[PDB]
Amino acid sequence: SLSSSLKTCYKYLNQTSRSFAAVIQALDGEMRNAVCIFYLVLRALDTLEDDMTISVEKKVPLLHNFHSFLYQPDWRFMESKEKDRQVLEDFPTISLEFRNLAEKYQTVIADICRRMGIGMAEFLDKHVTSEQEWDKYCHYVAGLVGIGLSRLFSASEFEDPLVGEDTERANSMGLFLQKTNIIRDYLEDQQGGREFWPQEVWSRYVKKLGDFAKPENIDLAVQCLNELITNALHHIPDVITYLSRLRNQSVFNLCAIPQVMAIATLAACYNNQQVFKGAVKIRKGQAVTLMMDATNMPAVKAIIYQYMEEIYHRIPDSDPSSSKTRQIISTIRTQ
Ligand SMILES: CC(C)=CCC/C(C)=C/CC/C(C)=C/[C@@H]1[C@@H](COP(=O)(O)OP(=O)(O)O)[C@]1(C)CC/C=C(\C)CCC=C(C)C
Ligand SMILES: [Mg+2]
Repeated sequence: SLSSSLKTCYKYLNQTSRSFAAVIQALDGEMRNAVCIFYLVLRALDTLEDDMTISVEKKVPLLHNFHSFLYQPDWRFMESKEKDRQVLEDFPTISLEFRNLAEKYQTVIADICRRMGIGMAEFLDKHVTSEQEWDKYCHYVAGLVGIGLSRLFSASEFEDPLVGEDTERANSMGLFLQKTNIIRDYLEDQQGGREFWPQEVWSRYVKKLGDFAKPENIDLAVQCLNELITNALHHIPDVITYLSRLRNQSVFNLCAIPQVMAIATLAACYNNQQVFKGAVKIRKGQAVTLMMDATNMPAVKAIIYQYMEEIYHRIPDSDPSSSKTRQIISTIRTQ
């Protein structure tokens, strides 16, 4: 029943997505293929953005015109050294199945691809300075994914136009997972020469971001860690609002599960010295387990509050963000 090229696409999905493979495949009807392809295209775009062997000069055009390659049946890329390179090397298969989608899905995917590429290109020439610039970077690489996902949910008509139209809530959905991964991946990123923590934040603690890796700076490092976590917690009211509107079970599970996995990650990272020594880059099993039964808003809220409580009771009174952290948590609780 499934074509060869589509089986391959779902193959690539399972190979490359630790976080989304199962939920994508459980999607109802015409959403499944559309979101699968959306994933694969963005994975290909990211595989380009992240490859450091590709010079800025060559990368810029690639990121700018990546959206147009979807409509070039022959287009592939063979120069990648990245682990996920096969999506670029077999891009024609992916772009084939992309062109097999209804126009309404293609237009969304292409638009998000164009916008993301322009954004990723813009950050090749700069660091993340301010918190606003942090939000801007996250918007380009993650915010727009939630915005695109939401426009696909609306286009399909399983969800109301509001889901696709409330771009702020969809953006926050994207921002929360991306801040979470950035916070969690400090060391891995430092060791690979990538820096994502906003300078205006860490510069109040140390002179170079890599200094958080020095044992003598652990206490300052954890302070900065708690400040950034606290900034990310601010997206949770919006996540609640967004998850509260979803009508379709499959869509609700797709959106809810990664948000809750991220919340468990943050709680595991709060005031945790070990962030600076490596990574819990494996889903929290307590969270996976709780989410098996959490198919509705009141169950998801209960899990959120529980994790928020876990952070709340561990806040040091001496930590300089201690007030803000308690404050956002209290807001979440009453949303
Ligand atoms: C289309 C689809 C699901 C995904 C496409 C994702 C791709 C490839 C984007 C290209 C840039 C990248 C890479 C961004 C980072 C993803 C890493 O997750 P992760 O856990 O590391 O995966 P795994 O661990 O399995 O390797 C990220 C954090 C953004 C996820 C933002 C979402 C999902 C919007 C939520 C909003 C609503 C639900 C409104
Ligand atoms: Mg990237």
